[PDB]
Amino acid sequence: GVKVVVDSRELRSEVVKRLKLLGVKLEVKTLDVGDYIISEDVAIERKSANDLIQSIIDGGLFDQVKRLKEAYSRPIMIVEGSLYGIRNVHPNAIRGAIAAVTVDFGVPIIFSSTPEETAQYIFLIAKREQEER
Amino acid sequence: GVKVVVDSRELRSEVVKRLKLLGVKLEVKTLDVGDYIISEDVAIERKSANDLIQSIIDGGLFDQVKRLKEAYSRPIMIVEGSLYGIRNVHPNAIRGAIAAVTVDFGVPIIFSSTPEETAQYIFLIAKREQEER
Ligand SMILES: [Ca+2]
Ligand SMILES: [Ca+2]
Repeated sequence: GVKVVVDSRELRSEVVKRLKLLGVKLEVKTLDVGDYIISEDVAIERKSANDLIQSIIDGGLFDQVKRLKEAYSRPIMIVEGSLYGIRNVHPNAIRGAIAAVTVDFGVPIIFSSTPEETAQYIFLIAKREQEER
Repeated sequence: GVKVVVDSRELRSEVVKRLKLLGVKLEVKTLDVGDYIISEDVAIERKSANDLIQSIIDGGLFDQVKRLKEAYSRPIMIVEGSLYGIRNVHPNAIRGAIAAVTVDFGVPIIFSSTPEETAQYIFLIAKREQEER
């Protein structure tokens, strides 16, 4: 039985449904930053491909990552959905953003195809955290 | 004109062709570790989705990442090709491996759909390295 804190806004998501099916014990809180907290250091920010693209368009992505890093020593970003075929932005803009966050800011960016996969990632990371704590 | 060192085995790849089209000046060397060296600290390991899966099956992925980290302070892994629909392995095995490399080992894992995209990533990172050096 792994324990994960979930931000109130994610409560009725399909991610939460899968986490519950996986046996995760969820504690609800309204977080200023982050969507799923695994430990005092590990926090996960769930972001749809569309919202990632929008944050690049509006130039707010880096402020977002900064806020995550300042709140957690080991933040993780799970980008959910395909980033391909999503016009309104040159591929280099998306690639450049990804490279900046992962290599410069040092914040891992794990890609998920569905909310279920996002839950599976949260679950496996939380399980490792529990076993290693 | 950005400069990148490329391992001899990558010389006739489509990645090298695109890098040359992008104006990158390549110096060929036979590297013990890594495929493309951007700086004394930044090195890139190009790995096909199939080879990543195989390394998980044979349990050699972590040794590979260890070798990269010991050779470069800021290594990067570019996984080229789709990891979905590639049976012979449960999705959790791939997810778990990705999470371990990016979160535990702290080695960024950038996903590329083609050798051309891999070149575009190498190029943009190398350009930033040059501008910031
Ligand atoms: Ca979110
Ligand atoms: Ca390689």
